[PDB]
Amino acid sequence: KHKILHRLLQ
Amino acid sequence: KHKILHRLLQ
Amino acid sequence: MLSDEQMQIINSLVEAHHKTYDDSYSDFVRFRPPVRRLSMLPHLADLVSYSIQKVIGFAKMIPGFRDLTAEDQIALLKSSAIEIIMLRSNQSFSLEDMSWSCGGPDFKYCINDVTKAGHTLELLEPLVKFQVGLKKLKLHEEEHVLLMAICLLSPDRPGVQDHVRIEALQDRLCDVLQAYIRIQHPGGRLLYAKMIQKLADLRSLNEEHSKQYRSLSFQPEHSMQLTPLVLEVFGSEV
Amino acid sequence: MLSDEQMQIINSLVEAHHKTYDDSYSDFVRFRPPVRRLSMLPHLADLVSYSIQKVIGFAKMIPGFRDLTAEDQIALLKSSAIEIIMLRSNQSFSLEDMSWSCGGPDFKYCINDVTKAGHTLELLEPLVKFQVGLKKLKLHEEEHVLLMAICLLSPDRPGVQDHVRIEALQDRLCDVLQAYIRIQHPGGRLLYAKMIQKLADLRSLNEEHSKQYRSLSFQPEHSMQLTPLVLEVFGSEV
Ligand SMILES: C=C1/C(=C\C=C2/CCC[C@]3(C)[C@@H](C(CCCC(C)(C)O)CCCC(C)(C)O)CC[C@@H]23)C[C@@H](O)C[C@@H]1O
Ligand SMILES: C=C1/C(=C\C=C2/CCC[C@]3(C)[C@@H](C(CCCC(C)(C)O)CCCC(C)(C)O)CC[C@@H]23)C[C@@H](O)C[C@@H]1O
Repeated sequence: KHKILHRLLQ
Repeated sequence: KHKILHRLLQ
Repeated sequence: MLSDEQMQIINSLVEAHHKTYDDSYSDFVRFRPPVRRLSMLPHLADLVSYSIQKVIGFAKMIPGFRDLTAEDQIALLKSSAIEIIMLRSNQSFSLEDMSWSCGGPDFKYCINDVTKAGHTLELLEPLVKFQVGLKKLKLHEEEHVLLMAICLLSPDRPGVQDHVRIEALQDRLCDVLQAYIRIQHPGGRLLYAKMIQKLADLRSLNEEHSKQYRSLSFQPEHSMQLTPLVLEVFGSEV
Repeated sequence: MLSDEQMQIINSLVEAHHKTYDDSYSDFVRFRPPVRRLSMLPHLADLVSYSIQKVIGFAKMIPGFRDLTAEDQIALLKSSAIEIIMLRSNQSFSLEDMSWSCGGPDFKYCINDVTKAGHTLELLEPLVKFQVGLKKLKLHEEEHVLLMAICLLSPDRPGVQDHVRIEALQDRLCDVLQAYIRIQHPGGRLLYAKMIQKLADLRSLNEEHSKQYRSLSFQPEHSMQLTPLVLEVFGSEV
């Protein structure tokens, strides 16, 4: 998972 | 999944 | 005239609705406030999430539904939720200003607002059309609550198992609705057929939402604005 | 006296902080409103979720962090997020009334409130103790921002890979902090050691939160109140 974090990390 | 729904359905 | 069992169904549905629908919309102040990149998303996501919980509450009280397998219950909710949302929302809809009036400026929802929640005008149009048409049917509270339960018990839903028992329950409900309009609704020879029609218009609206939502859903910067319940009900995890 | 590279680090951190921390707390009105079964949960969940995004923003600007593997970045964030939250929150903490003062009555957070978000007094106590002690160190903005970056780059975090490079980056930061206090902070011979101490107190607070959160997290009626970002950062999916 970690879709959100990956996105927020650009 | 569907943990929430299962709970809301009592 | 109606029977005792049918009349006991009307009571249960009407009571369930009253118990899960507030005409004063006082709970809306607990949602993340509206803001006119999808600035309405946070607020509408909360409005929808709140409503699911309410549809669940109403559903649990539909005679026969409680006895279905947990899976079928879930299956019916997942596929009809948005449709039930649109149906009950008609109560707040106003032909006067073509909007869902739930409060002052803040809780009055214009077609424009749903756009700031990731929805185009092209598909926002049929919703208004559906709302307007449905409003014009001046349904009695007993017919509005029946139609919602009919919708919910549509055997034609992806994921359903005992579709024969769902089919049967829905038919019992369809009976009460036809009888009721016959006996109690002066001037409604076409009403029934008109109402059944609405169920099909909902199907399209449903399919349309599914696409819009899927897009939104896949962009993490957006799905992070949604709530766990929404993500679950509209999610596609088998 | 400091060098050019070290001084360029101070600037970057101070700027990153200013860019991710509002002393007026004006965004708090966009959160679901507070309510004094875990009535504060909805609001605090939003406060925490908002803060993660801010810690991410600050992190992205820590010299050296951007060059770490996406995985290590994620690994450091997941395990330190709550600690960074507690550190930055000190700015809003008040020894005067033992609370985080962010607004009128609504945004003033008492120990009591965190309880209505599923947290006992037993563990809420050490947090206040940590807040009070840390406040008493009258840190300069340059030391407060350094300590946060130190904390974030702790090589001792479950899930980390290149712990040697994390270890090195953290040491470079620890240098600037020691030098800075030496040159620029009149009267701080013990300060450094005191600050390093705080990092260990955070570890406990962290572990404690993990337990509390796990419990909350496992009850669906509660996790449904949290946000996708919180569920993700504090979630345990490898
Ligand atoms: C909820 C209720 C109310 C209004 C309904 C609305 C107005 C805002 C936008 C909604 C919620 C429509 C949206 C769904 C948006 C959700 C999401 C997750 C952002 O994809 C439309 C999608 C349908 C079309 C066909 C337009 O694409 C469906 C019904 C519309 C208020 C009150 O009556 C309670 C009721 O209970
Ligand atoms: C956020 C910020 C602020 C305050 C911090 C608070 C007050 C409310 C409760 C918090 C958020 C503590 C909570 C975590 C609650 C979250 C959850 C998901 C419900 O488990 C405590 C857990 C720690 C102990 C040890 C008490 O169990 C940690 C820091 C506390 C305001 C502003 O300074 C920005 C800052 O950025």
